[PDB]
Amino acid sequence: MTMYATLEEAIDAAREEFLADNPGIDAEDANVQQFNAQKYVLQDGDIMWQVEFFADEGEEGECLPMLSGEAAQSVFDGDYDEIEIRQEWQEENTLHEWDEGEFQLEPPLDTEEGRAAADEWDER
Repeated sequence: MTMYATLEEAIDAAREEFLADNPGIDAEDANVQQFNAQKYVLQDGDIMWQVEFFADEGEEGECLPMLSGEAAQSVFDGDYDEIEIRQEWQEENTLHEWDEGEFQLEPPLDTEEGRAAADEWDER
């Protein structure tokens, strides 16, 4: 539940913020091969999402594991086709569209809405 600006944004921001804390951790020093992304928001979809990386391909990120290897590392570098990954981006960790109470769905929209302490829908 770390909302960024947009789908196109978070990928560039995640690589950027990481380097912002420690420059050179890309293929220069660490083998950061991973593509991790997750986003939880209510029905409106609020086009944003979270992106994460780790430095050993095959480890675990708290997101949707898509790419692993030098291609995911180039994602850390910033050399990636967002037009490719976004247009075939998987709704697996993308957000959920509720109903008007007509259908029963998972716990609250994100987690600040209680998390297993409420049943919030989107009636609109």
